[PDB]
Amino acid sequence: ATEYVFSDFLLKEFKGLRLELAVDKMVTCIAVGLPLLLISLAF
Amino acid sequence: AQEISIGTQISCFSPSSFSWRQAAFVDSYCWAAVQQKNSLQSESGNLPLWLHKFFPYILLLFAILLYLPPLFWRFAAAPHICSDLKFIMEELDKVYNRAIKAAKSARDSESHFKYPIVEQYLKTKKNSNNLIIKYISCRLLTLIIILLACIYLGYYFSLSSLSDEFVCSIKSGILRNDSTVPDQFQCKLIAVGIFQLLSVINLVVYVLLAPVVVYTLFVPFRQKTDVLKVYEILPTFDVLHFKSEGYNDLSLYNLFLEENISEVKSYKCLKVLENIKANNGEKNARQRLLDS
Amino acid sequence: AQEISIGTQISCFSPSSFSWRQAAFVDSYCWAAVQQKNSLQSESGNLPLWLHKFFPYILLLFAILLYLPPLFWRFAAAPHICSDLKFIMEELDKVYNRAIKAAKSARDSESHFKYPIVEQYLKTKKNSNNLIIKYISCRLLTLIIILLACIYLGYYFSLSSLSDEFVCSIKSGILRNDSTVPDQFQCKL
Amino acid sequence: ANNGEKNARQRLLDS
Repeated sequence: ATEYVFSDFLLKEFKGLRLELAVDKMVTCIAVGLPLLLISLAF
Repeated sequence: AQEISIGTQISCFSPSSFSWRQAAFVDSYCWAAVQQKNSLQSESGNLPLWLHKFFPYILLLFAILLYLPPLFWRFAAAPHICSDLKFIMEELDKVYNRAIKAAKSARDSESHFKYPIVEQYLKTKKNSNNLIIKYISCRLLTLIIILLACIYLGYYFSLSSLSDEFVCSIKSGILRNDSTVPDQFQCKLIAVGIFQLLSVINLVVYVLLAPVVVYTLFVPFRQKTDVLKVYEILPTFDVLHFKSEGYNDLSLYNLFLEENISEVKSYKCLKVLENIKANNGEKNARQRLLDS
Repeated sequence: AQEISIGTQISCFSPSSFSWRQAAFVDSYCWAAVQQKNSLQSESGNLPLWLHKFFPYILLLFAILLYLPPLFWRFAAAPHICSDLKFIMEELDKVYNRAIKAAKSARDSESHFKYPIVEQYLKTKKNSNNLIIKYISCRLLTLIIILLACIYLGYYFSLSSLSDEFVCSIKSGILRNDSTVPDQFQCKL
Repeated sequence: ANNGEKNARQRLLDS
């Protein structure tokens, strides 16, 4: 006698899509950023 | 801004027989003859002087290794809580909104229950959940690096007894039979008197952030009493009991709600019934302007 | 913009027997021999000269410690008043708007009252409320730092009697038996 | 903060 208990999970509703993986983004930021963070101290 | 450079780092008292570019040789020999050779002769405990040579090199490496927890946090646990707090906002606005569309009429194989989604989504992250090990892996690495810099810069503040004055000598692979060269050139590090200040200023805030990381290491004992107790007056659901203590996301999400429950537009309208009854931009800008 | 640097910070009167890079050694020795050694010899009250060495370092630290109250205020009390002033704006526009939709007709367990929400939301923050201790913790830290800099820079204005001229000496771990070096180099900040 | 940081660090190393 509700007509409503369906409706809470009835409704269905992409710039928030990521492109790369998680740890692949880290091993690019570390393997490129750390040499350029130390060489810029040498300059 | 003090212009750290070898002309303002080390200065050695060459004799007046030495011209230019011999006094700048002893200035440049003893700046590289502190880096782990047998011609150092510091004579006060035979002590290491490598720390004065690259103290701001190290103090940049601690700025990176204190930014690695909140960076990895933003890549791991933020897109698994931004898409999940946005889901708990919308279902919380509805469950008040349909408790009152039925209140206008209060005067006037399928497996589904009578108990709402937010009473059970608060239970689906109490027993099988792993978004607290990605938050205690931000608090442990913050604590052990603040514990690291409290004992490095603390050791640096006691490597300033007489670690400025040292007797350098340029007698080397062809200069060992030289007559024009005195065997001992008095040098002195220059910017160490500011580095000894930059230790005890960067230490007194790190001995003050060590107890604060302790206070946020107590995830259950952080006071989060009234975060959805005000929702109890709606007769859609009876009770929303929580006694979160340990390795549960409910123990974490109840603390993430308390910052963002003010963003619920249904939150403030609930509270009126019972009482009558610059860092993402600044750390990304300071990182490139230190090296220049 | 005055280019604070050691060449324009300290200058010492080396003798003319000293060449270049010995006069720049005494320029650099006595710039670091003001930082808490036994070879200072300032002879006017034995006074501290550490303040002249890092006066703009301190006066940046007061610009940070006067920006820490309004920064923490913006992180704490602004998202608990931006979402709450936006709620008091909308309910105030309505309560006039429905006082006049009934004025067009003035000529022509549930627990609810006759008294409006803004008359009682003005009462739900009179007896159990804590957003004033996050505002008096911005006024106290602003007051005690302005009280701090009024007594530091006030002390700095009286650490300028003769705290510019000081007699530095470079007689040190091997130079104590030297003959070319005079035992007293007149410097001035 | 990686598509923007690696594109900002690439030009400020050479200067």
